[PDB]
Amino acid sequence: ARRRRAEVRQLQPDLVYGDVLVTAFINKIMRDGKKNLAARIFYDACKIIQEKTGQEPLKVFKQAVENVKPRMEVRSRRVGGANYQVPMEVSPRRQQSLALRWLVQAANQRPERRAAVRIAHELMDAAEGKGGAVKKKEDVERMAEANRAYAHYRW
Amino acid sequence: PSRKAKVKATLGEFDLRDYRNVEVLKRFLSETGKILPRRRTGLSGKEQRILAKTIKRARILGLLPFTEKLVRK
Amino acid sequence: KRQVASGRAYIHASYNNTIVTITDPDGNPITWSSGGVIGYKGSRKGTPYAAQLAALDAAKKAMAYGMQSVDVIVRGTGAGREQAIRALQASGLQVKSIVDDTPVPHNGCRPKKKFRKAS
RNA sequence: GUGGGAGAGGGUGGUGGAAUUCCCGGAGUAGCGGUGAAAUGCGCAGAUACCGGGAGGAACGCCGAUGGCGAAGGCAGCCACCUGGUCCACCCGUGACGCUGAGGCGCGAAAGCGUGGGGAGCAAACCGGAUUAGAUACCCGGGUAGUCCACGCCCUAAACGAUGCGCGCUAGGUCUCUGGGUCUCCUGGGGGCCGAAGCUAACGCGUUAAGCGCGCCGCCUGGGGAGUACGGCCGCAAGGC
Ligand SMILES: [Mg+2]
Ligand SMILES: [Mg+2]
Ligand SMILES: [Mg+2]
Ligand SMILES: [Mg+2]
Ligand SMILES: [Mg+2]
Ligand SMILES: [Mg+2]
Ligand SMILES: [Mg+2]
Ligand SMILES: [Mg+2]
Ligand SMILES: [Mg+2]
Ligand SMILES: [Mg+2]
Ligand SMILES: [Mg+2]
Ligand SMILES: [Mg+2]
Ligand SMILES: [Mg+2]
Ligand SMILES: [Mg+2]
Ligand SMILES: [Mg+2]
Ligand SMILES: [Mg+2]
Ligand SMILES: [Mg+2]
Ligand SMILES: [Mg+2]
Ligand SMILES: [Mg+2]
Ligand SMILES: [Mg+2]
Ligand SMILES: [Mg+2]
Ligand SMILES: [Mg+2]
Ligand SMILES: [Mg+2]
Ligand SMILES: [Mg+2]
Repeated sequence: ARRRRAEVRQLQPDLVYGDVLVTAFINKIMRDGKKNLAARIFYDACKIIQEKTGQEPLKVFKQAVENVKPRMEVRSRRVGGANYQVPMEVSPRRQQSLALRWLVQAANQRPERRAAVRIAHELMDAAEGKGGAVKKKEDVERMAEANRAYAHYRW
Repeated sequence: PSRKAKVKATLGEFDLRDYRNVEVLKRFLSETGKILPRRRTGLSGKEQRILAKTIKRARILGLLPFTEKLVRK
Repeated sequence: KRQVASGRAYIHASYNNTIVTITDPDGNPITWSSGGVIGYKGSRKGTPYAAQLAALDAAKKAMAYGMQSVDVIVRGTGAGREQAIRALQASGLQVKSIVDDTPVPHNGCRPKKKFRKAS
């Protein structure tokens, strides 16, 4: 993107919830372009956050993402052969991208054999405030801070 | 920029050679005891050149400072 | 231990580290701090953060002696120096005033090669 | 000659404040310093940072310039004395007394040399730390000669405007320093830039000529060997011509 600032490709709302965030999350799950099995997995996951939670899945989902979002991250920047870990703010766009990506990531590291379980349980522990996804989020924010010293390389 | 005013126009006539006239003299130093440049003293090559020796005289006599502390920052 | 209330905060900025020295009303040091005093060991004592941490360490340590306001006196030109100032401003201690007093010769000793070639 | 003028022009004595270092006192504590990172190093025998006093050497911030002075080298904190050059006005005095200048004599930055003194900071050599393939370097910590004064010597240089000195002649514009005048400008001396004619291989130069001319000196004659060898003169030497 050297010419002009790329377009935030607009996504179509969720058929079942009418949400664009859900689709996004669905897309991160999808692999080899199998949106069906992708969409499926997600929904079964919502149904599981039911048989186990008296709260609406979408409620869970939303809150899960909100917790896995990093507000500070490290980005490299050379300055004399040695490139320092410069801590800077994370834009909402990436803040969201990173969260969803991390959710599906952590979720798939889980032991439960079934896909939707792994995703529901991750979404669940997500809103809870625990789980591998939220972990990465925290290890990251720890990286910043641990580098406040170099904060003066804002840009 | 020096859009302020000229130390010369900001007062009347005076004996530039008078090294004891602390009043008018101190009027030619900066916040710091430094000798103001012509862009600001509004003097002339020749005039400004005498101010120089006058101020320096008063300084040794202990009437004008060689330096001041920058208040603020 | 000897409650001094008001005093002097000296910031000694530089390209290699910052160091603040709180003193009583007439130059005598109550407490001091620096980029080294804190955790930073080398290249970052100069860092502006280090300046902040140090200035704040000076604050606390100085506040214990029951101090609550000082005049700041900055010396030197260095990375993180205004941060020390901002620090002390937020340190709790009331920053009564600020004054740069960095020394400059009227041309005395031949500078080291590192600082020569000037005009 | 008379009357005026500007100047870091030179010599001698004195003197001021800023900073560094060291020492003394106070207060204070764990590092400071240094770097791309670091380390050598310094610090609990108390450093760094901070306040007070003292000692000493060297340099002279702002003013400061496009500035000024000098034949060049070069010259700026302030005061005094001693001394050089120079510009303008008046048109007063002498009456071609002029120009140039082989050799001569004098001056001549830095480094270097001799005797004595001085020595704060800086720093060839050197002692170390780091970098690197190595690092007899560049960076970092130290450090002697020296850098400072006196007296004597050396005489070199990109000692440059890479442009010898003097005189007369050939559009102007604009900025500037210093003087005189009838002073929104005229006239004189100096510093810059642009540009008439003209010059130039070109770049450029152009009333501060590299233009147009006269006078005198110096110097060049393809590159390397070579600023060497030899000889001579000079120097304590290094070396110089
Ligand atoms: Mg792109
Ligand atoms: Mg006559
Ligand atoms: Mg006659
Ligand atoms: Mg002659
Ligand atoms: Mg000589
Ligand atoms: Mg010498
Ligand atoms: Mg000698
Ligand atoms: Mg000697
Ligand atoms: Mg040294
Ligand atoms: Mg070495
Ligand atoms: Mg060295
Ligand atoms: Mg000649
Ligand atoms: Mg002109
Ligand atoms: Mg006039
Ligand atoms: Mg002229
Ligand atoms: Mg003129
Ligand atoms: Mg022509
Ligand atoms: Mg010709
Ligand atoms: Mg051509
Ligand atoms: Mg021209
Ligand atoms: Mg030949
Ligand atoms: Mg031949
Ligand atoms: Mg030779
Ligand atoms: Mg001989």
